[PDB]
Parts: sequence; structure tokens; C-alpha cells
Amino acid sequence: DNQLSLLLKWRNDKIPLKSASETDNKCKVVNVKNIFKSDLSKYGANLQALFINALWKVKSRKEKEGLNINDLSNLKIPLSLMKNGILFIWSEKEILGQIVEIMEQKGFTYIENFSIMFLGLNKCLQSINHEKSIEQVTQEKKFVMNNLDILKSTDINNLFLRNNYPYFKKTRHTLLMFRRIGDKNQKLELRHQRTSDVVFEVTDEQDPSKVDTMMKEYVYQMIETLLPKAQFIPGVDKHLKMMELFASTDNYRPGWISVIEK
Amino acid sequence: QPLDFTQYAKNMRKDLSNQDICLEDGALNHSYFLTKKGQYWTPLNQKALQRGIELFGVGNWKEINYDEFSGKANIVELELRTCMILGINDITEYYGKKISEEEQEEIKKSNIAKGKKENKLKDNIYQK
Amino acid sequence: FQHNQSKSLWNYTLSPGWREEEVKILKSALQLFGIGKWKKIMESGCLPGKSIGQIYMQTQRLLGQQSLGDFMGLQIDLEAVFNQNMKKQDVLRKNNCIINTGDNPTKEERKRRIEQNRKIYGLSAKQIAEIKLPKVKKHAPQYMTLEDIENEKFTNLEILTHLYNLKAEIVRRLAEQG
Amino acid sequence: SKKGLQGLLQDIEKRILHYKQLFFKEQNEIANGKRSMVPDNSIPICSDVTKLNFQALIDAQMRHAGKMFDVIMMDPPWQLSSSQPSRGVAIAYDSLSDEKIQNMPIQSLQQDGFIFVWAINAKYRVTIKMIENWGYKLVDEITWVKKTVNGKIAKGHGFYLQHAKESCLIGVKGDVDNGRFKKNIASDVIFSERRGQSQKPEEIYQYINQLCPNGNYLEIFARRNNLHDNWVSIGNEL
DNA sequence: GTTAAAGTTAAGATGTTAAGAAAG
DNA sequence: TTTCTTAACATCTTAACTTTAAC
Ligand SMILES: C[S@@+](CC[C@H](N)C(=O)[O-])C[C@H]1O[C@@H](n2cnc3c(N)ncnc32)[C@H](O)[C@@H]1O
Repeated sequence: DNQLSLLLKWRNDKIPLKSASETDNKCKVVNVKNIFKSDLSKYGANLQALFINALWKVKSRKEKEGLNINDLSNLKIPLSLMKNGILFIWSEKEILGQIVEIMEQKGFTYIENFSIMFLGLNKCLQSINHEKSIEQVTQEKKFVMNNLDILKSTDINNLFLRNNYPYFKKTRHTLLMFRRIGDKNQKLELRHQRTSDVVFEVTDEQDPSKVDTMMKEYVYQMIETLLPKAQFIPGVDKHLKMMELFASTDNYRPGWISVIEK
Repeated sequence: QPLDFTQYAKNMRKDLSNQDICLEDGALNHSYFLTKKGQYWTPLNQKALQRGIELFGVGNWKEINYDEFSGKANIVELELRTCMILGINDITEYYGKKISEEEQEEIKKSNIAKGKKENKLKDNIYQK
Repeated sequence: FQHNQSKSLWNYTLSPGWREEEVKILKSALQLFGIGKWKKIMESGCLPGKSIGQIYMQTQRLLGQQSLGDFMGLQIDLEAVFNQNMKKQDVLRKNNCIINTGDNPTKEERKRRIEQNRKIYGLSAKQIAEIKLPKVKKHAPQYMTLEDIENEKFTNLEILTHLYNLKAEIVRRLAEQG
Repeated sequence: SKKGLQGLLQDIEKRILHYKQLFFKEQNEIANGKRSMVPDNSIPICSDVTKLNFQALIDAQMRHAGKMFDVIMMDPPWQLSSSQPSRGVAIAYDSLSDEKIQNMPIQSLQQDGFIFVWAINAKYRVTIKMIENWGYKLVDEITWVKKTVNGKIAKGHGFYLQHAKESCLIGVKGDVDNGRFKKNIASDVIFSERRGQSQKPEEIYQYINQLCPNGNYLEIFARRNNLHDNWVSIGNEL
């Protein structure tokens, strides 16, 4: 009835990708003290896809030790790093206009946004039957994905995760996109319309902003599908053309320039 | 004290809405909203048609549309509307009366009585 | 259908689908005005009801591909392009239309392929001058089509106006005949 | 074609009589008090916003309600496509330039409340800017996820991702912390059916009812489906 | 005589770009 | 010479409609 077997179908298809390790040349690992005040031109050049995996210290999150939005203006994304490309960033409610304004000041222009709609893990489990460690959350995600047909009889609106917020209860996360042109003579190659701007995902209510594994894979696949020439083909490209800020220390994407805050 | 929403709406529509949207009393005109935009028969239009029924010839809707109206009304609209006034579905028998405006209700009532007696009421229009 | 709502919502095509005669007229018209000149296709008038989107999708179906930009402002033979699009096998299609699964089109490739298609599939001046579009009279309402004038999207008033206009048309035709 | 023409004429006269009886029944129902779908307590304004006297709206709202509107809902007629498109969406209404939408006296029309301005992806940034220079603080965004009648996502089309949702940006202006506005209500997601071109969900209205119960609201660009109770609505086809 | 199961079509609140109308 | 409007450009999905094979 709710068609949850289709909105959640990608969780049965998008396999997480094993890291290519630092020894191989398929990925580059960069370790800096802090990213927003680091000269990133030496960590890459001629970029095409920048993914700032920033967790924001917003007032809605209950002291989760995030990132101040005021420090992003200290970032330096010069024309040398990215000349014509797309920047992907995580945005919250009260700093969305701040992100858009700061990007417009940088030299970027808003193009699109990509929303992750949140279904409560606890509500889904409650409908199935009637602090959590990350492995328990993954196991419950597998359980609710396996027993989804019994969940087909419950309305989506009663399964949405409605989290605390002063004005309207949070039920989604947003990945804004911005584009840098630089020179209109050189055109950036794209596969347009290849995936939807809205996806559905089961999440935990403690901190839905931090997207886990097997969901960061969906964002990754959207990035690589949107930019085909940004992929690193071994043997015929000299430098990596895809770069992530604030990446995980254990999951280094095979084809990306990962920058770790440490 | 909480605001009376019905009275507030009536006052707002009387003060600042169009003549077709609202009414003289201030109630909402459902007639404007049960017809397509632009295809509304205002009471002014009906009064103009009633003036032209006996000011001009019945049937000659070119002259009634150009002179009495502004030249922007459908001929079929005018014929159907005077069918509504006359209470009959065929105004061919009433082609060009041109005598007086004060008995249109009289012939309407006569057609209504004929339909009632002959079982041809049919939503207040006598079938012929 | 609810006729009370505004005209902005529920955009329709009046004429629902493509017929054999309509597609033959489109085949004739694409060879005289050229592929892509939809404004000049509709302005002269040979597609009574078809929108620009319908003609666009029908052209895509005629050539077997949605890369219409290779034939921009250019008159060619539709059958040969359809044959060559059906002949090749290493392509992926949906609704029998060949999709560019490779790189995005470029400006110089556009001009090069336009010139190449003009040289290969282009028609001579004799074939351009030979084709004659059906000249529809400009004093004709939606003649006949009792299933298309009795449309749910139209109100009773609009349907009756169309019926009266058509009835006056047969009256005029009998007056001319008699 | 004579006997067939006579049969066609007879069928045409029969259909004329049938549709004439239908029209007569409809208008006799209208004359004898036929209630329309728009509720009684609605204020529909059929005017062009570039020429509308907004001072009349402000003066009558002060005279009757005693306070400016608590919520303004805007879904502007952005420049996206034409009424006769070649490839995609078929926007059948007059576009407005961003300067004209900017030039509305929204700042002179509200004192403390919420803007609920709908936006498209091409006009998202200019929507944020419009909220900014109207004196408002963009704080919330409600995404209406379009749903098929079966229950899927009504995916449209785009240039980077396939557009399947619409963003209504909500901003605040002044005092909200008083008892009129209720905090921490509803959700920022409206997973609801796509039921017309540029047809906004009904649920957003209830969300407004969950935000400012028993308040005065104004819809700046509204069609005949946007009339609700306690809602002033403006448009050119109202 | 129905029935469920593929083809087919239009409809969807895309950005971009060649081609002139129009101001120099 | 510069810019402003219109038309036309492809790379997608899903429901409604149409057509077709099967019991
Ligand atoms: C996008 S529609 C509103 C649709 C509404 N959200 C719904 O759910 O149906 C905005 C309307 O503004 C109207 N409009 C366009 N130009 C206008 C103008 N210059 N002045 C006033 N109204 C205008 C058009 O009728 C258009 O349909």
C-alpha cells in the first residue's frame, strides 16, 4: 500500500564499496588539522566534484560537536582547485541561507538540492512487532528491510521520523549543490536526470544528520553518475578529479581525494 | 475576544473583492465559482439581454450582441439565455416579438404552467 | 473532470493521439518546413490539435532517435533515418527511440552532423517543391468529430456553441449546394 | 452524402437538445442555491499584482481584523517555460519577472508572522534573497514530495537530478514567541499526491493551521483551488 | 467474453543555446 | 557592436491509454 518496497529498494541494490587503501594509487588520503583553514590547492587540482561531508553544530542537534557555519567563509576554493565543477554540501534548516550566501560569495551558483527523507527506525520496528550502537542500528535496518511486506499496510506519514525543531519537526536531510563555471568555453560533462532529487531512508532518531554507510554510498553513486568524466580511470588520467572533505578514517572511496580532520 | 471569521470575511469581500466574486449582502457568489473563468453570466448581462429582447428583435443576436452588449458575447449563449427567460427550449416560435418588456415574466409563467400541466417542467424549462 | 477550476492546471492536447492521416501529414510537413521548425509547422496550419510536444515526440518516433538537433532547420527523408536507426544493434532504446548513451552533444559536432545529414539524407529542390500540404480552410470549426466535440473538458455552453457552429456549417454547405 | 448527412443532422439536433437540457439543469441548480466548492469564509481577489492597490488590502485588514496577516503563502509564477512547450512542462500562466515579485509591498503588509514562499530549483536562490530583503529570516523549509496515485514518487524532470519535489521556504519576521503561534508542530515533509499543474498540496494548509491556529492568512498567487476558510487569496484567474 | 500483460503517449513547476528583434 | 526575447534543444519516469495474447 505504502510502496515502501520501492522507495527503500535501493538499500537492497547499492552495495558499499571497499576502500582501495593508501598503498594503491586509486585513492589519495590527506590529513590536516582542520579543513576550513587549509590550503587545499596542494591536495588536488582541476576538480570536478567536491563533497563537503560537514556535520554542523546547529542548535537543533543536542550538542553533537559539529562544525560552525561561520568557519566556512574561511575556506579557500580557488579557480586552480575547481575551475568548472559541482560542489556538494550538507545543509540544515537554520544555516541553509548561510550556506547559499557563502557559496555565492565564493564564486559558486546554486543548481540543485538532494533530499533524504527520514523514516523512523523505532516507529518501523514498532509497526513490525505490533543509546544504540551502530552495529545494532545496522542489524535493525536489515531486519526492517527484510520484513517490509508486513510494513506495507502502514501509512508512510505514521512512519516518518519527526524530530525536534522549533518551527517544523525535522524529517529530512538536505544536500545542496553549487556549480562553478570559470570559463564557458570548457564544458563539464554530465549525465542529467539519472537519479531523483528525493530518496527515502530509514534512520535513527539520535542523530539523523550523520548519514551512515550504505547511505553515503547512494550520495556517492549519485555524484559519480552525475559526473562521468570525474571518475578516475587508472592508466589514462594523471590526477584525481573527485575530492571529499571530512571523510571517514576507515572508508576511503576508491577514486576520491579524502581529507580527514585530525 | 476571538474574531468572528464569517463577519470578517463578509466585510473583507464587500470592501475589496470584485462585484462578481461577492454580493451586495457580502455573501460569497457561488455562481461565479461554478462557471469557467470569463464564462460568467452577470446580472448586468441578463438585464442587458432582457432590454435587448424587446428593444431589438428576438433571434437577431448579431444586433443585440453588437449594440446592447459590447460585441464580445456568444450568439449561442444569448439564445440559450433567452430560452431560459422564456421558459421554453425553442425560441423559434417567439421570433421577433418587440412589443414590451413588462410581460416576459408573464410568458415565462405561462410556459411554466404549460409544462406543469403537460408534465414538461424539466428544470423550469418547458420542452417543445 | 471539473470545469470549475482554473485553466492553468490540467493542460491537455485537445486531440489525444496520433492517427495515420495525421502522421502522414506530419511526414509531408517535416519535408517542406524542415525538422525542428515547429512554430512554422503550426503557423501555416496542418495539425489540427497537435501541440508542439506531440509533434516533437512524433518526429522522434519517426526518425527513431531523440537526437533531433542533428536535423535542425533541415529537410530530409524520414524513412532512411528510421531504417538506419533500426539497423544498428549496439544501442539502447526505449519506445523504439535511440538514446545517446555516450558523451553529451557539442556545438561543433552539431554543425558537422547537420552538414553530414544534409549531404547524405537531404532531398533535392524538386522533391521539396513537389510536396503539397493539405490546405485546410480557415473558416472551419471542429467539423464532425462527434466524439471530439463531446469532450469532458468542455462545458455544456462550449459544447453547444461548437454544435451550433457546426450546424451552421452544414447549413452553409447546403445553401451552397442548393 | 445526403442520407448520411441527414442522419448526422438528426444526431446533432439530438445532442443539441441533450446538452441544452443539461445546461438548463445546471443553471437551474445554480439559480436555486447551488453551493460551490470554495468555502464561505474565503476572500478571492481577481486582480493583477502589478496593478493591485495593496493599500486597500492593508486598510481593510486593519479595519476588520485589527492586525496584519500572520501567514503569507506565495507560489509565484516563475519564468520556467511557456504555455506551448516543446519538450516538457507546460506552464499555462503568465510568468512574472523576479523584479515584479520583488516589488510587492510584503514588508508593508506584515508585522510579525511567517512567509511560506514556494520556489523552483531555478528560482531557489532568488527566493532566499527575496525572503532576505523583505526583512525576514529564512529558518524553515517544507519539501512537498510529489506522490503518484499508486504511491510512488511522481518524478518529473530536471538538469542535474530528476525533480520530484517542491520547496516552500518559511521565514519569520518578528514576535512569534507569543501564544498565537505554536512551536514544534507538523513536519517539513509533505508526501502527497500531485493533483494538477503547479497544484500545491492541501496538507500545507493544515500545517499552517497547526502553526497559527485561528489566524488571518493571505495567499498572494492563488487559483480557484487555493480558497480556504480565513484565507485572503489574490490572483488573475480567481 | 473476459483478463492480464506488454507497447505507447503525454505529462511532469529543466538549464542552455542558436537566431534574430532591437538598441548602438 | 551589445543585449533581450523566443524557440528549440535530450539525457528520464510513471500513470493512463491502447493494443495484444491467453484461458
Ligand atoms: C503557480 S499559480 C498558483 C497555484 C497554486 N499554488 C495551486 O496550488 O494551484 C500562480 C498564479 O499566479 C497568477 N498570476 C500570474 N501572473 C500574475 C500577475 N501578473 N498578477 C497576478 N496574478 C498573476 C497565475 O494565474 C498563476 O497560475
